[PDB]
Amino acid sequence: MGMATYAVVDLETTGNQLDFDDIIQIGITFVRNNQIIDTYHSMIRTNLEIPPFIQALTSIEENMLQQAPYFNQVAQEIYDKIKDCIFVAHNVDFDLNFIKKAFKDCNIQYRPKKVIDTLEIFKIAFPTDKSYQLSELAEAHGITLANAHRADEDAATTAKLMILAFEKFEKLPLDTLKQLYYLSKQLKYDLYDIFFEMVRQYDAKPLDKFYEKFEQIIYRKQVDFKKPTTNYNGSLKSLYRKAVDQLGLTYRPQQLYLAETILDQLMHSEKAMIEASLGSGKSLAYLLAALMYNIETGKHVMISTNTKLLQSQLLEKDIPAMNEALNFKINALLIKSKSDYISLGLISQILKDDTSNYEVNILKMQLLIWITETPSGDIQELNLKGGQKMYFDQKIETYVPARHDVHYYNFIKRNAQNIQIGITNHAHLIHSDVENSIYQLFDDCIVDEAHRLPDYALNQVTNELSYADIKYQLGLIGKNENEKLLKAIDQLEKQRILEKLDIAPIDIFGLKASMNEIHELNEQLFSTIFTIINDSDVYDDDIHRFHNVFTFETKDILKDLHAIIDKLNKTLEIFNGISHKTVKSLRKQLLYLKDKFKNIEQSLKAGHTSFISIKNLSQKSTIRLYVKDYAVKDVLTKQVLEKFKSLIFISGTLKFNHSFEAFKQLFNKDVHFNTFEVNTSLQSAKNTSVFIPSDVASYQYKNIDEYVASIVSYIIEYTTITSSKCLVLFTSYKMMHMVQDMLNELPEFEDYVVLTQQQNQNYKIVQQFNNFDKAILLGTSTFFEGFDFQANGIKCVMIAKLPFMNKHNAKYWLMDSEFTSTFKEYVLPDAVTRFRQGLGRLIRNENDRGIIVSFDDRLINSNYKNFFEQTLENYRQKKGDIQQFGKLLRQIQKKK
DNA sequence: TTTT
Repeated sequence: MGMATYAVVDLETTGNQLDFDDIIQIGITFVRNNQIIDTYHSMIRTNLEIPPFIQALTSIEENMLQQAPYFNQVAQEIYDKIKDCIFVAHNVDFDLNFIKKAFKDCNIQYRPKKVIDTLEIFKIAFPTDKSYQLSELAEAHGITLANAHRADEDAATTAKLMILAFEKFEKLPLDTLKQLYYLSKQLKYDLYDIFFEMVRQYDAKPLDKFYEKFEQIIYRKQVDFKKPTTNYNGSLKSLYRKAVDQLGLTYRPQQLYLAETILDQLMHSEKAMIEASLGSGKSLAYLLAALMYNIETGKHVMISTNTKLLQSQLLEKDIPAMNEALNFKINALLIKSKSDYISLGLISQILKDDTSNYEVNILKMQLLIWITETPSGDIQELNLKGGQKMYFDQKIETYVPARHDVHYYNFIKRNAQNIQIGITNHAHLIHSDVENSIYQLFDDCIVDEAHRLPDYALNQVTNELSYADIKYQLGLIGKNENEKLLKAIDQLEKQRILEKLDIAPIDIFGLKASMNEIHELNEQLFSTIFTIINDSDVYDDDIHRFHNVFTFETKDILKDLHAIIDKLNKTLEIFNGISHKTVKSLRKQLLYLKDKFKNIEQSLKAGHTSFISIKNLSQKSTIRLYVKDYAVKDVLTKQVLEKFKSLIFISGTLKFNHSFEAFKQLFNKDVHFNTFEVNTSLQSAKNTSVFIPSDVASYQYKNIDEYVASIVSYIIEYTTITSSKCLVLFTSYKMMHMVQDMLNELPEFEDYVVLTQQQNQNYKIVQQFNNFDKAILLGTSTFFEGFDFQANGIKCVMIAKLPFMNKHNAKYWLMDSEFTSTFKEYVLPDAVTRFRQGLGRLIRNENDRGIIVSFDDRLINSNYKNFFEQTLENYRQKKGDIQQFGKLLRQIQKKK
């Protein structure tokens, strides 16, 4: 057989409708022996108008197609070249179907014997990649993607990657065989044939990257860490000086003060709470103190972070920059929970047969290539999503490790002494000891943005019962004698009857009827909850994503739970006194469902706080039932305060009144802390200004109309006087939408793109400075923290209403029983921290200046005002009519 | 002494 030729094809069309759209460009790259041997390209002339969206996507104008030929002519020529070449494409259904139609209209029948989809190939070959879009993948692996949206590179770069895959597929022999068998169940795509060919023409050699292989899995032995550190033979003041000298920054004394305070607390066994508003310079101080602890006969130091942008900044930039200055690199690693790391239990996953799940099968193949390249084993390296994510999570939860299975989490424990600088996330920090046992070898930690630590605790303090999870679990068992597990049981009984296996009678009939009954019992449970939702008071969430019911009776819910648990138990009894693997599996799964119900039942019987969530008020299939199984003060103490010898709470906002007693009350044992305040406020306090309008009415949910009208009046005045950016932080989804509607209609906001907050993927923040430097009106609800305001002009932050929480918020519902005065001990402190957070979102560089506008009158006519005007002490305040506001803006703009 |  002559070696196969690959026709890697890409098409540009007038659209995505096969019956109505024409091919306007075709590109083909021919690959043989992992080398590009030839290319074909042709613009194709159509009589259809090219929609402007397609012209913008492909850069193909109509004038370019006037000298191009119609498909008929090229059709005859093209077919000859690809009629004996394996058809390849990225998402091959598109190209293959369009080419098949265009050939058919020319009386040509194209039926490529072998079809290949690169998208499958790239998923398997490149699992760790965050995207499989061609441009991002090509830049991902150093391929010159050049101009995108072209049938040329889309045929060339795909081919180059296809090559890179085939080049990558040169691994241990038996391994290629594993993927061959797996491929048989992937799709009509005959990539199994491709792997088979490689199996025949395979060249054998051994590698040492894998010192050994686990069972029938091969793995890249994890490279351990060393201890590279040179004593600075000096104090950190000198080190800070030496560093800033090479970094070429400024010698900010307050930044150094922070590093010294952190190091002092770390050197001793002292717990402390530091409040720092350093202008984006905390990262260096933190690491400097850690590596200084290191040089000073110090040990491993941990650092949790509320977001991950800071994590990367210090991990992918600051540490490298310090490496050259220090002349050595202190090994640093992103510490995660045990579940995050992968075990070699993949062999169990390999054994399981799931032909139906095209994804689960691809997951097996992806994991095989991944375990050969991953250096950490973090299961999150792969973008686990959809059924793949659901399956893996279930497997990782039901996994019973044994026989000295190698877990990549143990790597962290072995190199813990060498990693004296380790980073984590607040979410991981609060995880259970059984999942965070590495902390036993990490007794010093510095928490950043610890004001958010209570919020994370609230998320990891509840358990849930979702219709989807029960549906998936029930499906795993099966409904008929031809469905998954139930089918396996039928075969076992058939064998006992015919093959005369030495197995006790298996009542498949009873099991099927039993599982059907369990399904109806489940429907009754969610039907009961849905009836409660309709017969009870329902409160929408702020982001208007879900609707929650808090006050309800759990009587009927518990009755339905009891019945389903009992039926599940009876079903399990039928298969008691048994040992066959199939029935042992069925027993494990059934017991798993039984515990998913019995746990929630136990929590409701224990009097735990519970609430109902529903995503769509019409579909009972979106119902979730939450129960509070822990206390958040409890979690914050047992899992953080009592787990570290030297805790150090660092956050810009940590004090209500003028003490930290409010942040400290979130802990149980009254433990002595050290309070420090590095203000670093400097010019900011004066560069900034505050305005409290006196011509705005009292905020009332009764008539939000006049309030939003006043708010849009102020946005008008500001924007007409100074053509700069503006940021409004609302508390009402309704208010945010109401103002944006008005802003869009008003003619004054033409040439002023308004941006709003979306439930997920809030990337509109970038658009603020995306050529919209003089025209932006970002309206948000809960982004008071995590925003950088960079603008070439005056900055304005408008606080529509004080950031309070309603008594019907999940947070309040799960905290009211943990505070004597929730308002004075939780909601009020929270509002102050949230309000001051937005205030800090105005000034970041003292080079430029800005204004803050606050409309809520409570700041001047409420009893708790003192708490809020405490947050504006370093600022200068002015109250008056919009005209006073106009005069103010002009003065600041004309400050020249 | 809170809110759509």
